[PDB]
Amino acid sequence: SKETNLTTKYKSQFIYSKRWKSIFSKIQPLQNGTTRKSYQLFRNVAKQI
Amino acid sequence: AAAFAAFAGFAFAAFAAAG
Amino acid sequence: KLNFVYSELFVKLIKECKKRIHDQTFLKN
Amino acid sequence: LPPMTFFVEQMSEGVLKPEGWATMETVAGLGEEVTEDEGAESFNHVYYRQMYELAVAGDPWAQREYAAMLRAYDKGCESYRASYEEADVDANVEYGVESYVVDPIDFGPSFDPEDMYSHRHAYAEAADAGVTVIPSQDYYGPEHDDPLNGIVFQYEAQPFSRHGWGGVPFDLTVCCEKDKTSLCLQGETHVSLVHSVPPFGPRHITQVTGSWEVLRPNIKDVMYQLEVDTFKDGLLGKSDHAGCGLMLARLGEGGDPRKGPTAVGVRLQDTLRVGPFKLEACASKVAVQKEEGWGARAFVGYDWLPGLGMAFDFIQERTRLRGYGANFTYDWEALGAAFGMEVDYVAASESVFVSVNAFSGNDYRLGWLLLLPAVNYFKET
Ligand SMILES: CCCCCCCCCCCC
Repeated sequence: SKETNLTTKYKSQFIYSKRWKSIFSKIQPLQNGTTRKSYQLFRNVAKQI
Repeated sequence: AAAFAAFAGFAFAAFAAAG
Repeated sequence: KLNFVYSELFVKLIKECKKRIHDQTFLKN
Repeated sequence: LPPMTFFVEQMSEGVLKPEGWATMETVAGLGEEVTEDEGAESFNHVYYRQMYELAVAGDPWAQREYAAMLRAYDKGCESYRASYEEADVDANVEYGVESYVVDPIDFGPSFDPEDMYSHRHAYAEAADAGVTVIPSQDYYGPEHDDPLNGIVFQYEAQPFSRHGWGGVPFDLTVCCEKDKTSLCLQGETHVSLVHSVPPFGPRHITQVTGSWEVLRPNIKDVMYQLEVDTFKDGLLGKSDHAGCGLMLARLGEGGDPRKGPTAVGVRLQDTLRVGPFKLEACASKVAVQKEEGWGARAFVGYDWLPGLGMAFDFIQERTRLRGYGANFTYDWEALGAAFGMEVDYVAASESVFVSVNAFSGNDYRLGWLLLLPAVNYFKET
């Protein structure tokens, strides 16, 4: 019962890759119609599966 | 019962058409 | 430039699905 | 115009499912043996359509897939052509010039010669035509002539399909009875449309049916019916098989009703699993031109007693006689026999009907079991 005096429950930290985040940030999917259509198709399939 | 049936049918049709 | 990436993913994913899930010969075997 | 009860009974059929696509066996397996499973065939359809689109766009892998599919399709078509030619040659070899004959339809026993009029129905086998022809038998026919009057044609197709992928399922049925005096023409058509597939979304299907009836000399009026039904799975859960349908019935003289009596009906259908109960429900409401009728059917099952089948029906007339009916079915195996029982209870008339069918194939023990009517039968003068 020494944790009663000191209890520091730290969790739920989410770690995000720097390289992947930068790569997907540099991608512009909405400025062009064809890119938007391809992104919509891939998003539908990925959300389904 | 008529109003409930009509409302349920309309809601179901709208929900099915939305998706 | 990474404009094409999503497309190259999509043509992959469904294709891979065709090989792994909805293949009737594999199901028969 | 038939009463609203007839329309409410027609609408409350139960849980429905529209017909899907049809798939070739040679192309799907690329020349390999395949089995049957839904979801993997509509996936092949939509997948090949999408791959054709991508190949047109310029993706090399889609081009390769479409080329392989084309090669398999061409090989299958040539194989089928060769098989047809070989079958024709074999048929010529067996019977040199004699075309194959068909067995006549057996009507049944009568005091007239049973073998008479058999030559009339014995015809040469028809070619591989798309249509299907069936004869229609009337209740009472001429004493000294065959009792077959009229004909019915049935046709099915999946047009607007490319290389056996895609298309629109379409069914047609026309019953024609034409004589020197009367004319009966009953037509029905069904069309199926698919919006999405499980891999590319939900299961969304729309079925459109249209049926018209013409009876020239007796009624001198025509009847039209058009119904559109939409089905989607997993609306409120993993699977609920939700469906909603709308029907319009018209009794106009021709084309538009032109003041003819119209009727509009709407139906809802859903199945749900709650606890130990798998309940299927279908409820509909119809309004004619101004009474309104309501109908509801439910099928209820209990997993602890799978042998019992329970069905409930509720029909309400225009405001307001409510008829409730409950039907229970059960089955068991007796000594060298099988007995099936059905109990039907109606509260409107306060009546209960019990029916027990019995089948025995080993001996006549059940026959010796029941002998009361023999004693009960009396000459009575
Ligand atoms: C083309 C858009 C997809 C949804 C179309 C729905 C048409 C049927 C709704 C009305 C009948 C209940």
